[PDB]
Order: sequence, then structure tokens, then C-alpha cells
Amino acid sequence: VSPPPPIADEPLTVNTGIYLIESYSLDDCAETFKVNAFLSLSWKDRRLAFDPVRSGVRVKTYEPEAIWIPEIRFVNVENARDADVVDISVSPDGTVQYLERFSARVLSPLDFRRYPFDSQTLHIYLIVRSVDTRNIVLAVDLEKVGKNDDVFLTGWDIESFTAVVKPANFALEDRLESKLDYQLRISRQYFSYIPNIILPMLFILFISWTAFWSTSYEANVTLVVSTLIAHIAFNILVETNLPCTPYMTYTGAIIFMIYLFYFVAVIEVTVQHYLKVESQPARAASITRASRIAFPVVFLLANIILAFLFF
Amino acid sequence: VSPPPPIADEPLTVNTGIYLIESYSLDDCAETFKVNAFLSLSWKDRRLAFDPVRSGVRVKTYEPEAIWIPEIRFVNVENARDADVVDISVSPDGTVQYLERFSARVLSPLDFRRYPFDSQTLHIYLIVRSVDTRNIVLAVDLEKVGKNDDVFLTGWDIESFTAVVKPANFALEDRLESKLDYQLRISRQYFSYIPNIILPMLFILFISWTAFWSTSYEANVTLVVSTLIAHIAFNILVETNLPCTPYMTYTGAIIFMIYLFYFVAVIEVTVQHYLKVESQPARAASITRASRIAFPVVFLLANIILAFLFF
Amino acid sequence: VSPPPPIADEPLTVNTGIYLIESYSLDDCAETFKVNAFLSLSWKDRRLAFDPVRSGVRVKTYEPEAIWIPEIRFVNVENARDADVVDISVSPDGTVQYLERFSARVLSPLDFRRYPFDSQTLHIYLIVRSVDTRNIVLAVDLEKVGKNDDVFLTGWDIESFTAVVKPANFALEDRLESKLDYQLRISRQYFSYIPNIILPMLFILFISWTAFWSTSYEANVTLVVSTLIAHIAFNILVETNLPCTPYMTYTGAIIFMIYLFYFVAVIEVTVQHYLKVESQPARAASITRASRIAFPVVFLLANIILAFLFF
Amino acid sequence: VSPPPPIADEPLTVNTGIYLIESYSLDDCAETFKVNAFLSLSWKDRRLAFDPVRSGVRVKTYEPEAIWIPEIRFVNVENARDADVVDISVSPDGTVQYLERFSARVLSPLDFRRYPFDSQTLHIYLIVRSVDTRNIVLAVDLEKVGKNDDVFLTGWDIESFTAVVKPANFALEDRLESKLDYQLRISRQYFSYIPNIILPMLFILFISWTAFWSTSYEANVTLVVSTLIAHIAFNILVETNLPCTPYMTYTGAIIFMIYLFYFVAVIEVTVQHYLKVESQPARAASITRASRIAFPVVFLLANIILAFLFF
Amino acid sequence: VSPPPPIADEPLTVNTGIYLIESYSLDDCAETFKVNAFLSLSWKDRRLAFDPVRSGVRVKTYEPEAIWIPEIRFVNVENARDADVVDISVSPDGTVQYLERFSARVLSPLDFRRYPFDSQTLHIYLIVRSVDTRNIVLAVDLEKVGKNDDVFLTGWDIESFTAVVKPANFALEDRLESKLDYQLRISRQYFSYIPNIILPMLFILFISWTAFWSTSYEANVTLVVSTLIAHIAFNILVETNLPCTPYMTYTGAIIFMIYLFYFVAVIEVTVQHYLKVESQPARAASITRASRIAFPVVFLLANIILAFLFF
Ligand SMILES: [Cl-]
Ligand SMILES: [Cl-]
Ligand SMILES: [Cl-]
Ligand SMILES: [Cl-]
Ligand SMILES: [Cl-]
Repeated sequence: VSPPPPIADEPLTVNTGIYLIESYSLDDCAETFKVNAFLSLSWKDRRLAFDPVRSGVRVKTYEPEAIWIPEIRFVNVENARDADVVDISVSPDGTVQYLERFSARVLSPLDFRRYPFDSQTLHIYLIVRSVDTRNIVLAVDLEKVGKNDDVFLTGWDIESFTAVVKPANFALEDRLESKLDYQLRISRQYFSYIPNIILPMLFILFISWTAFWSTSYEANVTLVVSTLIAHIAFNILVETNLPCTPYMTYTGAIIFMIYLFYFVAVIEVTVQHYLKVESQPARAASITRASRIAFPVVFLLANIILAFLFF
Repeated sequence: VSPPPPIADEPLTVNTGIYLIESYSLDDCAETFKVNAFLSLSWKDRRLAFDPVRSGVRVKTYEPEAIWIPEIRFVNVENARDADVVDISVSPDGTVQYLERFSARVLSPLDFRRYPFDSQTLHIYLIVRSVDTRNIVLAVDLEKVGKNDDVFLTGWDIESFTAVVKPANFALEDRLESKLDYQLRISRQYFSYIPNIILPMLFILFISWTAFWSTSYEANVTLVVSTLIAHIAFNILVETNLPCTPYMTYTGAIIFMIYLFYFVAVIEVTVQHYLKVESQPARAASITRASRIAFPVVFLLANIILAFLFF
Repeated sequence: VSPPPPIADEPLTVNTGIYLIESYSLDDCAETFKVNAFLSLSWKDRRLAFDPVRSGVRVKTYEPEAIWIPEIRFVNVENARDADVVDISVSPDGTVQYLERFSARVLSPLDFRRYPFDSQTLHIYLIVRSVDTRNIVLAVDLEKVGKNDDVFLTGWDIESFTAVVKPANFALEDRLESKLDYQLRISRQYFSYIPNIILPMLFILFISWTAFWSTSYEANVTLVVSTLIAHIAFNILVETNLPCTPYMTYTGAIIFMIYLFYFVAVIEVTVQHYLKVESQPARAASITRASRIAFPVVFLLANIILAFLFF
Repeated sequence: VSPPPPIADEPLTVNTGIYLIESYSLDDCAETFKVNAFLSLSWKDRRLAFDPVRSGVRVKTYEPEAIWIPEIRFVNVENARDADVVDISVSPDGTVQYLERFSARVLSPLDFRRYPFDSQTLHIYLIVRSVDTRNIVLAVDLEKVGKNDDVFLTGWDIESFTAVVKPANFALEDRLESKLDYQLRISRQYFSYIPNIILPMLFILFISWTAFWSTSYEANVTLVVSTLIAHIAFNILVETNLPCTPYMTYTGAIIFMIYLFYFVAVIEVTVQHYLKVESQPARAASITRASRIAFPVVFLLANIILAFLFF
Repeated sequence: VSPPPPIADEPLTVNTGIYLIESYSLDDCAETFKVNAFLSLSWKDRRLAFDPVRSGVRVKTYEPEAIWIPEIRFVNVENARDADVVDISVSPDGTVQYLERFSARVLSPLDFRRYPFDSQTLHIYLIVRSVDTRNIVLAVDLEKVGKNDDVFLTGWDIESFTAVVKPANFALEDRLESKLDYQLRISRQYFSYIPNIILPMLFILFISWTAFWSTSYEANVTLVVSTLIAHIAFNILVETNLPCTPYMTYTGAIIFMIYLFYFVAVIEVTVQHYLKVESQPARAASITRASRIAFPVVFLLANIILAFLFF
């Protein structure tokens, strides 16, 4: 079959609608999310019009093979969506009402810089390539754009499911293409992060600061180096909870700073020992006494600078 | 083919039944479980009515392509189920008895707050979208709802397989949808958790408490800090056994508390040393002597409080 | 097509045979294994009988679509098997010789209680659902049940591939079902376990026992606690080699006991130190001297008890 | 259908063009990447020529089955691409404008020697096997070779998507094969590697150098050995970040050198102690004093040498 | 279609060839390797013979559906190969020249005993099952057996791609089967193994040996135990590089021996301390002095013995 012919020289409008049934498998590393939804399509084909009085039925139901259907594809999918045509409905004027249920793995880039206080906009881009006989343009029927109340993505608050009504019409491979941006807005449930990541990580670092109320070089070497091991071990433990970003994140910056602090605490411990050994105990004692306040203060400050620097 | 026509204006009743053959791959992280079951369907399609005497046969057998079959889908599946029609049997009144064997990856949210003493209700939601000519309504034939005795989910006790008889009939995208809730009830086999997770984790903590019968600051630093490392390594070891919950679980609150205890034990060890060093050995000794009882008591109390809050 | 009609009132006998070509992907955690095998089927359909003289042929070859074929399925598969009909052959009496090559992922429960001295019986359950016109019964042709010599499952000795001749005939959803139990017997190759798991684990534990020839509390704390870390580190290293059982295994009991031993060794080390410190060195010395024999003896006794309980 | 016949003795030219829609799953270990793109094909088939006046059409649209289409394959794919013919258009002269959307997993060797300062050229090799009647030759239409602006590969800067215009025409299995090299140029985003990999790794090594301002053999053994553990623990933490190269990398050579440094630091610590114990404290002190400069200077010198060898 | 009829009573010869296009995904654990190649087939079908003169063609080209093609399968594949018929060409005598491009996941057992100095022979077994009318026998056309020069398997040197010309003709499921052994010979690239695995592992063990130049029991306990932890940590670190063998490998024998050495070093350290403490310092000193030579010598000797036993 060929596309419906234009009355004048106008493009064909395909009214689209996505209704989210299920959201699952948000892969932080792959930057992909699996989605199960309805895709509704509507357009006028006058070749399929009929006088309801002459005809035999109000609405004529067709098989996909029987009539012309626009080839709608998704831009940001790994492979083509798995679709199952639920219904095709032709009214007396030739207004086609298409409906399919599809599942797809959608590639949408993620920004982990504010982890775990991040929010994401997941995109589903609808596209239609224009044909030889006439141009095809996508449109949004907002009555057919929604999401099931039960839609969930463990660890996230599902904010909204909307579409940018104005399509992106552009040329590609010598033909017009009309694109639609459907947006799923999600924000992370950051609470567990405090008792799970930050708090135990801070306790380890705080244990290293006890070296400031000790003069035993052996006990101090043990405190600093053994906590450093505990820190790395704890990091190994929480690897999984942190996302795949091969770029600097807020949490990643706190963590880097904590590594610097272990190194500085070693310097202090080393300095204090050398001074004592090299018969300068008054300096050694004044440095250790200062560090007791200097360490928490410089830490707490650098964290406000970090927080501010990120938010 | 079109749906069977109504005699008056009545909806079509599709009598459903699911019989569980196999239950497998319960993914605590994905919140998905895989299923292999029979799906039985029964409706009346008078266009198929026959005379047993002319036909010879008491029951007619058809291929799925030959007759109209209702489009039943599952709401909470990853992709459409893999189905194989086992049998289609038409009696002369036009009553169709459909049967298929299907496998599906079902998405059902899980609540790990009580892990490992958690129980779950797994849902399989059956759905049918009504058509232009007539409304379709789902029903439950309880004689056809069951599960194979051999059905297992390693680590769980399979309690029951039932269906909420009353369907959820509602409107969606300008058409009626009739939904059925099939429930698989499971409860976790928590025993192994004691010798596997808790007991070795408690022994490590108890070793740290021996610092309360020691005055050697070096030996105490080694006890606390090395046990803390042992705890983190033990935690990495049991990572897998613990579920994916990005929220606070019961097992999780105990693990957080154990981290707090290591920090408090460090404070004590540090305090006791400073007092001794700052010529106050009587206080140092009274604090250590108190700690011996304080630590187990406060621990035992806080664990009772936790259990109470979670259960 | 309909099933062949009964001469009297007899059920139809389908003679089955499975010949294992390949066995791969034994997943200890999923309790699943993948299989590539031939499935042979045999029955008599007198409607297919021919006079070889008129036909000029001794044997007629058919396409699966052309004739009636019994619907054989497997009970314990994740999804339906991938099959390719190799041959369909008909002899003048109406005897059908069916053959297909199939691959399938089979779910079979495993018992890890005796690991690594465990043996497993893998099950492949063949099934046929009876029809309205006649009952269908499965049978085993043992000449037709075999396995390729090259069939392997790394880490296991493939003992036998057989079938329990007597089918399990039972009623399900108001129809007869004839089931066949095909068994693949495997026994674990436990040798590598000694140099890979037990021996290094025992050496670490034996190092902690040297604390019984030392009076240095600091050296003893280091011996017991550092070996405990080494043990946990070693467990982590061997995680993979140990299976997924969420229940107590033989190796699992030994490992738990080894954790108890580290705790007891700490108690001793702590006790010996307190007694010394609290001016009772004779008791401290007698406890340490006893421990030297008590520890290996109680260990060796407890292991004999465990072995006995498990075997 | 047979290929279009030659007017003289000329080969058939198939003008190709790949337009990258999506790029995902760059697997550093597998040396594979996934791609979603348009494949455009152009050729003149005079048998398809038509008079637009008689036909009433300016352009004829065909189904792939209806006309002859060249069999284009990709050399370096895991399995054959998943393709969906978007459009086939014929103009009155017999020009065929083919277009398909395809997804494919591409195998392209990677060179990790300069990690994380490495750049890669990804290859997608297009191929056509010539037929009995005429030779088929591939060509590149550069206007039709592009990539979507949104194309990303997390951790990489996507430099260019081009094709080596000159095809590689060669004989294989007694027939001509015309090959096209499509190149996707990528360069690694190395910044995060400094705060993530190198800096914490260098701090650990620097802590070991403090043993050169200490005479306590016990404190020194703790410094060197505990940092060695921390280093190994740190590598385990960053295993994932480093690529799969089973050959020597730049990062890899630095890491090996750091292991040598821990060994040398042990020798020093051991030597200094033996001399001190064997009543030669002046030598012990001069060795330690030298080490303070020798260690950083030699490390710095060797890194300069390494950088030079790799760049 | 039926197979070509025999002139006398002779079997049909199918001349085979495999030309390796791609070699990828060699999975050491699964013992599977992925292949992408051409499969060439040639056989005589006199029903297809023609006179070039009254036909006008030198060669006739057919569609797979038009003529009879032998059903060639692979024995050791997980699922059936993905094939795409490239060309079918009949010469005047009736000789068919078939060609397809296929990809397949081949199961071939691997022997890791000599790792990393191990070589492997990967098998691709071609098979044809004989038919009712005539027997089918496989043959090797060596002109059509090859591999692309660019064929690679990261970490291996691709030695050769050959076929054992003489087929293995045998009976299976009451019918003749003709098998062909195609061999891909690979040998491992063992270089980084030295700087990556062995060298850092030997440095850790050498650090432990420093305890033979020390009399401090505390320093010695720290040296032996902390290096033991570092060793285990290093193992956890190199797990990935070592293959899946659940049997004793060459590298694995060295590793086991290294565990024994840590245990022996502990015994020495313990013995030396007891003797000193029990007023026998001359024996303690002579044992430690001996150990200094005994340890490296016994190590170097048993390594020579092991190498000899494995090679
Ligand atoms: Cl799509
Ligand atoms: Cl479904
Ligand atoms: Cl099956
Ligand atoms: Cl391809
Ligand atoms: Cl195959």
C-alpha cells in the first residue's frame, strides 16, 4: 500500500500517544532503561472512508497487513521495539485509530555529578521518515499520554511522564524526519546513603584523628595506616552502590578528599615523630595540638566548599 | 476474525485459570521472577456451533489461526510471554476451551525491610482490552487455578497460589480493561542466616570488646582497628547474601549499629589512654570497668529495640 | 489433524528416546543446566498405512504439518525447547519414526549438603497431555536412550544417562498426563578442593594456634586477629568455588566451626593475659599449656563428628 | 532475480553510506561495540527503468523481495546485523535508492598500551561478493556518511565518523570481494583517572617512604607491609577501571614499578636494621639518609623514562 | 525435494570447506568460542545438468527453496548456527556450488594444566545424517579450507586452521552419520604473566624471608602474617587472569607451594622464639641462619621439580 494522498500539498499528521504500563531495569552503567507501554497512532486516510448508512458497521476493524500504517520508529533504542498490535479502528471519515503494546530497551544518557542527590530526565524519541508522495509530521494527543500509577523504578521517585508537543522536524538522508521527545522524570531516593556510605566512611576517618592524642609513633602508624586499609576495604564494599560514572561526582570528590586526609595525617604523624626524635618536643606537641582542631575544621570547611561547588 | 457477536448487549466473559508448573529465577535485585505455567481460557463463540450428529464428533479441535481468540496479556511482564497452544476444544454450543503453556519474566515489587524474616506476595496481573463491537470481561475458574507440588524457589517456602476472583474493570485510553490479580505467596527460609551472617559478625564485634580487659594502648588499637577491618572484610564476604534494597532493612540497621559500636570502642580506647597519660588512672580504670558491662548491655538493649521497631 | 483412532479402547503409546549430544552450563546457583539432544518419537497411525507395491516406495517421508504428531513437552524447562525436526518416516503399517534435534535449559534441584563429595541426579521430565478422542501414554525405548561419549560437565564425572521406564500417569485440569523421568547422574571431582580450599584454610587456623607458645599479648593479638583477617580474605578468594546453597553444607559447617575457633583462641589469649596481669601466672601458664593439645584435639574430634553426621 | 546486465564489461557500482544513529556497549575486554545506524545503498538497474508518462508515477516503490538487491554484509560482526528496510525507491532511469536501519555488534581490535591517554579507531568493514554474471564494486558517498550529534560512548570523546573511499578489491574462494573501511575515531577522557587511580596510588607509595625518617624496625615493617596491603587492596578496588589488555600497558608498567618499590623499601628497612643490630649504625644511618633522596629521584627518573618509551 | 538418485548404489559425496572470517569470544570458563565463517558445500545432482548451448548460460543460479540441499549441522554447537546463503551455482554437469556465511558458539573442552604456557586445539565438528533413499558422506576440499589473515583471539597466537580429511562414518539413531573434524590451533601469549602475576607474588614471599635476619618475635609475626594477608589479597586481585579449571594447573601448584612456605616460615618464626625463650639461643640462631639459605634453595629446587613434572 501507498500513503494516503494529500487533498492540496499538506503533510500527513500522525497523532501519537505513549501510555507507560511498566518501567524496569534502569542500568546506571549502560545508561539504559527498559520500558513496557502502549503506542497510540492516529491519522486520516480518505481511501478508508465509508458512508455508515450504506456500509454495514459504524467502525471498520482492520488487520495491519490490510491497510497503510506509518512506519514509526524510536531513535534511542538498542534494537527495534517488540510490538503487538492491540487494535486498528477506522471511523466513517477514514480516521485510523491504531494501538500497539510494545517493550523496548531505551538508551538515555545519565548525569551522576550530584549523586546521590541527582535527578534524571529519561528520553524516548519518536520518529517518522517522510515518503516520496507526501511528508509525514508527528503530533501529540495529550489525552493518550500517561502512565500507570503502579509504575516504579526502585531507588527513584517517578516525578512525571510528558511529551514536548512541538516536534523536531529536520532533514536526514535526503528526506524529512519528524521527531517527538517523550520525557520520564525521576529523582533519586538518597536516604539510605547516609547510614550506608557516608557515616561509616566518616567514622573510619575520625578514628585516624585519634593519632592527635597520642605520642606513640607505633600506635599512630597503626591508627593511620590500618584506617587507610579499612577505608579502601569499605570503598570496595560500597563500589556497587556508587554509579558507573568515569567522571568526577560529588561523592567521588568527598572520597578523593578523604584519601588526601589520610596522606596529610601520615605527614603529621611522621613530622611529630621526627621533631621529637630530633630533640624538638615543643614543636612536635604544638603541631599535634593544632591538628586536633585543624583536621576537623579544614575537613568541615572543604566539604562546604565542595557542597556549594556542586549545588 | 472479529469477536463473537452479542445476542443482546452483554459483555463477553473469558473464564481464566493459571496452573503453575515451574517457579524459578527470583531476582531480589531486579524484583522479577520467572514462571512456567498453563493458561486456560474459556468463552462462547456461537459462530463455531456444530451438530455432533452431522460432524460425527462430540468436540471439534481447531488451530489458533482458524478461530477468534481473546487477546489476553499480562500487565507486569518484561516482554510478552512465550506461549505454546496445547489445545483448542469446541463443544457444540460453541463453548471454546483454550489451553496454552507459557513462560514469562514477571515484575513484582518486593519489600526487604524485614530481611531475612520477610514474606512476599508475587503478582501476575491478567488483562483484556475490550473491542469496538463488544466488551470483554475476565472471570476466575477456581477448578483451573493451582500449582504443581514440586514448585520451588530455593531459599523460600511456597505458601499459596490463588486469584482474587473479582476482576478490576476500569477505563483506559477510551476503552474498558478487565484485570485479574493472581497471587503467589512466599516466605523466606531464614535459618542459614544465623551461622552464615550474624554469628561470625557478632564474634568479630565480641573480640573488639576484649580491649576492656587491657591497658596496653598498642594492643587495644590493634584489637579495635583490626576487628573493624575484619568486620568490613566479612561484610564484603556476605554482600551477595544481603538483598538489593536501596532503603533501610532490619539486617541493615544491625550492620549500621555494629559500625557505630566500633567507633564508640575506639573513643573508649582513646579516652582511657588520654586519662592514663594525663595522670588520671583511676578514671581511666573506672571507664574501662564500666564499658565491660555497658557495651554488651547497650548492644543487647538496642537490638531488642530494633527488633521491636521492625516487628 | 486429529489423533489416530483406537482399534478397541486402548491408549496411544508414544515410544520415546533422548540421546544427549552436548551438556553445558551447569549453574550451581540457578540449579539449571543446558542440554543439546535428539528426541526420538514413535507411534502407529493406521490412517497412514500404505501398500508398498502401488506406492512404489518402501518408506514415505512427511513434513510435520502434513501428519498428526503428539505434542510432547518438557516439564522442568525455563522456556519451550528449540527444536529442529531432523526426520519423519512412515512404513507400510502406518508406523511413524519421528526425530528432532533440540536445545533446552533444564531446571533440576540440587543438594549441596555433601559438597565437595556430592553426587547429583539431573532430571528431564517428558510429558504428553491426552486428548478428547484418546488417551496418550509415553514409553521408553532404552536402545534409543544414550549419550555421546564426548559429553562433559567440567568438575564432574558423568556417570549415566537413563530413564525410569514406568511413566507417571496422572490427571491434571480434567485430562490424563503421562510423564517420563530421564536421569543424568553426575558425581563431583573433589580432588582440587584439598590444595585449593581446605589445606590453605587449615594452615591459617594452625598459625593462630602458635599463640599457645607465646606470652606476648601484643604478638598474640596480632596472631589471632591477623589470621582471622587472612581467613576472611581467603574465604572471599574461594567464594566462587563454594556453591549457592542457602542451607547448611558439610564445607559450610567446617567453615562456621573455624570462625568459632578464632573466637575461642581470642578468649584464651584474653584469659591468659588477664590472669598474668592479675598476678595469677600459674593458671595463665596451665591454660596455655592445655590449649596446645585441647585446640587440635577438640578440632579433630569435632571434624570426625561432622563427617559422621554428613556421611 | 539475477543482477542487472553490463552495458559493456563494467562492474556494478554500489554507492554506500552509513549514518550512525546510536553507539553503545564499548566492551574494552571483548574488543566489541554495538551500533545502530542507517545503511544506504545506490545502484542503477535498467531493467527497472520506466516511462513516467505512461506509468503516471514519478517514482516507483518496491518490496525487497520484488527486485534484485546486492547482498551487502559486514566482515567484523558477531552475528549478521538486524535490519529493517526503511525504503526502496526507483526513478524512471532504473536508479535504486535503498535504505535500511540496522543494529550490529562489531568486533574491532583495541590498543591499550597508552591507557588512559589512548585513542582508538573503530572499524566497520562493508563487503560485497561478486556474482557469476558480473562483478560488484562498493563506493562511498561521503554526503551520506555521518553520525547523529547525540552519539556518545561514556568515557570517550567521539572525534569522527568517516570511510576510506578507496575500496579493498580482492579475490576470495575464487570470486571478487569489494571491501569498505568505515572508521569511528574515539579518544579517552583521561581526567578522572588522576583523582581516581594515580593520586591515591601515589599517596600509598609515599607513606612507605616515611620509613626513611624512622629507626623503629617494628614501625618500619608496619609502614612498608601495611602500605603494600593497602596498595593491593586499592588495585582490587580499581580493577574494573583498568582495561583487559593481556600485554604491558603504560599504567600497567607504573603499577609493576610500584610493586618493585615496595620490595626495595623492604630491603632498605631490612638492611638498615641488620647493620644497626650488627653494630654498624653509621652505615645504617647513611643508607637511610640516602634513601630519602634516592627513592623519589629514582621513581621520578624512571617515570620520565616510562612516559618517554610509551609516548 | 528428494535427494539426487544414485547411478548405481554409491553414497553422495558432499565436499565441504570452512573459511574463518572472525574468531571471537573465547570463554575460558564456559569452554566455548564464537566463530564467524563461510561454509562451502559441493555435490552432484544430475537432475540439474544442462547443455550450455540450448540454455545460453555457462552457470545456473538457484534459490535454496528451488533445489535439494544437504542438511549439514555442527555437533558441538550450543544452538544451531545463524546462516545466510550467499550463493548457489550449478555447472553444466550438474555440480552444485553452495556457499553460506554463518556464526556459531562452539563448545570445545580446554586443558589449562600448563597455564600460561598452554596450547589448545579447538574443534568444529561437521555432520550429515544420511537419508532413506541414499547415504551421504562428507569430504574436504582443501582449496576451500582457510582463514582471514586478520583473525585474532586476544591473548593467543592463532597457529593454524585445518581439517582431518578422513571423515568419521558411524551409525546413530538407526541411520549413517558422516563427521568432519575442523581444527583451530591456538597457543597462549604468556608475557605480561611475569610482571602481572608471578613477580609481585614472589616479592611478597621474599619480604616474608626477611624474618630470617630478625630476632624480634613481634616484628617477625608482623612480617609473616601481614605478607600472608598481602599474598591472599594479591590472589583475590589476580583471580580473573587465572582460568576456570577446577583442577590442578602449573601456576596453581606454585600458588599452593607459596601457601605451604608461609606456613613453614611461621613454624620457623615460632620455633626460633620458643628456643630463645626456653634458654637455648644457640639453636634458635643456627636454625634462623640455616633458613636464610634453606628457604630460597628448597623453593628454587621444588620450582625446578614442578616445571619438570608439568613440562
Ligand atoms: Cl522501534
Ligand atoms: Cl503477555
Ligand atoms: Cl519443551
Ligand atoms: Cl551483516
Ligand atoms: Cl548447526
